[PDB]
Amino acid sequence: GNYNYLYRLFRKSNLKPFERDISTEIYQAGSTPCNGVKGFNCYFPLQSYG
Amino acid sequence: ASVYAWNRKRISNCVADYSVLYNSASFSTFKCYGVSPTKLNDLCFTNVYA
Repeated sequence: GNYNYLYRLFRKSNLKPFERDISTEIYQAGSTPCNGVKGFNCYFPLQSYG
Repeated sequence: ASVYAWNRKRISNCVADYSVLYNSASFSTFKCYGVSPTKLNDLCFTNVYA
């Protein structure tokens, strides 16, 4: 398994053309705020291709 | 019901509030495979099999 290539699974909004997002901030996927901490409906945005 | 005789409920001719179902914290797993969880309140379907 080559897991070195990653894609942004989660983001709040669509990018501009030629826009790069490398920010490793947490995403809020539910009503509950995450406060930078993983949990229920709190996921890392970057997941790797298998 | 049991899993060999799973109960099938036909959801039709009604308006469905998926925001209450999605914002509930009692559910330990909420995984969609053909749609988006945040777009369930925006999309329309012919019927739902539960």
